[PDB]
Amino acid sequence: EVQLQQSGAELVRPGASVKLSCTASGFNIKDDFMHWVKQRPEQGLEWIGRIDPANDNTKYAPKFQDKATIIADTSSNTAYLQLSSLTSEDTAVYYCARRELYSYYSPLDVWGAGTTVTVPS
Amino acid sequence: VVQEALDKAREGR
Amino acid sequence: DIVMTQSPSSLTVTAGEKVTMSCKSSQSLLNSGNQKNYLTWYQQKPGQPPKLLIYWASTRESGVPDRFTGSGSGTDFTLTISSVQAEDLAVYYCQNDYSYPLTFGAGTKLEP
Repeated sequence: EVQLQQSGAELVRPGASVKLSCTASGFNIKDDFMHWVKQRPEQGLEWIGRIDPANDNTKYAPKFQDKATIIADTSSNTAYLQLSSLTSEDTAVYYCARRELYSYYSPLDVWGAGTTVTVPS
Repeated sequence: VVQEALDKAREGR
Repeated sequence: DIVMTQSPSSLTVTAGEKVTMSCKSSQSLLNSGNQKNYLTWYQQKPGQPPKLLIYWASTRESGVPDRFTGSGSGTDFTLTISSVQAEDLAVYYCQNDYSYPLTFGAGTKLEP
């Protein structure tokens, strides 16, 4: 059994930062790229970036480079997404997903339930 | 390319 | 950046109906090194995260019903549902998993 556990809803003031957690259960994240995806209310999916917990190698979508920081803690088997200088535009549901590395190729097969971040106008 | 990133990761490159 | 264009934007469906949805990429998603198309299809229901359906354009993820068939290559992809079931009401998204940044289409919403 494999799953990704995401932190609770966050109500945050503009200008502040927030760190979301994604705890894996059933597998060790050192064997998976950990991804973050954003989805605004009534909108589509936006890839934010990913990290390779084994060596901390990261890759971000250009538009999120200045907004998000993805980190991992293999000891607690948890991946994180930190959003800086929050604005109302950051209001959305943030999903984490994994890509296992034992298969020559595997898609983003396991996703967390998502964490909603709300930043008032 | 994504596949190349996966390959390099597993190859230690 | 690869733009993914899905059509139709929405579709009113009935039980047992056969439906097809299209997903076109602005650049080929075919990896010449292994001849596989890096196109993934997801199903997302209200209040739930995307659920993997098919990857590499036509490979069904274990557990996914046979009524879901993915096809196409290069820049033209299709998701077909042989016979719509009530549990299929949701938004279907295709995703460029070929090169960075990973991108998604705007989806096709199956509505009652």
